[PDB]
Amino acid sequence: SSNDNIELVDFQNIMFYGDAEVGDNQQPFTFILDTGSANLWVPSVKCTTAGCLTKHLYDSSKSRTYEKDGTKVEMNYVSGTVSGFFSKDLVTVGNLSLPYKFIEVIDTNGFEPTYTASTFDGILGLGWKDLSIGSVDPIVVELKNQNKIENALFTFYLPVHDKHTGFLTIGGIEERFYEGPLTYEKLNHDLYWQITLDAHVGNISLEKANCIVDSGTSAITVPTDFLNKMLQNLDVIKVPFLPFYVTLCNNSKLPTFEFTSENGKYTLEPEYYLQHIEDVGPGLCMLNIIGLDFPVPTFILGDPFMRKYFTVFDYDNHSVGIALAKKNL
Ligand SMILES: Cc1cccc(C)c1OCC(=O)N[C@@H](Cc1ccccc1)[C@@H](O)C[C@H](CC(C)C)NC(=O)c1ccc(N)cc1
Repeated sequence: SSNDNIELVDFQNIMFYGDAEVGDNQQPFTFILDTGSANLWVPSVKCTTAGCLTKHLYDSSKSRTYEKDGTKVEMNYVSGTVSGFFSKDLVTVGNLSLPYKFIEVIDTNGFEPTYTASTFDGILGLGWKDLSIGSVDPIVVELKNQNKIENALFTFYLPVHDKHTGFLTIGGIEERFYEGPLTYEKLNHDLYWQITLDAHVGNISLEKANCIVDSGTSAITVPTDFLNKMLQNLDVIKVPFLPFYVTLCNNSKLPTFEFTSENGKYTLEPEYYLQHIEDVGPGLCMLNIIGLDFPVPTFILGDPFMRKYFTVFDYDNHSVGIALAKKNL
């Protein structure tokens, strides 16, 4: 066995976070563990924007293993931008440490008011090297190269609000987390943890849709066209301007998403994508789904999918393994 287990903390089934440390003195930070990006960044002690106010800040002068870099970086997410410079220091994830190149952030104006209203300190990417700024080798690939872990893979057992905690597990697959078979789907590219699946909901079908398995997206994203076709007559209301689709929690017309390959069929019933339950007035629910268009039809299988399905991210075999997550630990 062995394996490096990092506990995940849930925030109302919307978000979940995990802790890691930087510096030979292991200064603590709370992170978004993101399979959809490939850089680690923590706010520096030299950051004075309002966002930086409530955060755990990184002080390089307090760490002997720190190595100066200074190369300026502007980190642009779809969610916002943070800027700073590269630095090298010891990074500690679970019970493992390694020297690592990260971004020391000094300006978060372009990420406010989001950052100001966040509990996390930084973001820790878990994608492929080519998805990174600075050509940074993935943390997991490094640990493997350094013989600290059994395999160059990590798995996500997402926490379920109310029922249980989760775990980011580095180095090997633990059966304690799933039931039934674990089916692998080959990555179509070494960038995002993206695989090809046929997407189906009700009548609509999108053959060989690119699907990004993203721990960092808190919703299921659907191409707008496909989304337009499925909402016809469903008793699902869109609040204009805003990305909210609301519906009665008991709307019997709600469809099950179906993602299929010749290896497995993964579904997402209404109970997995309806947020709310006993809300404003009667039983209004919002769908944790939004429309989003990429150059080629893409689905982002974000947290709602991962909460149902245990996922394995395998660098050695360039694939994503999917299994039904055990309901409770
Ligand atoms: C939270 C949330 C809710 C609904 C929908 C979405 C999309 C979402 O997520 C918002 C978000 O920005 N998510 C990212 C992680 C994140 C989460 C919260 C706050 C900031 C970032 C990350 O998971 C996903 C994106 C790419 C996909 C949209 C294709 N990454 C980059 O932008 C990126 C940047 C630089 C790179 N070199 C590589 C990638």
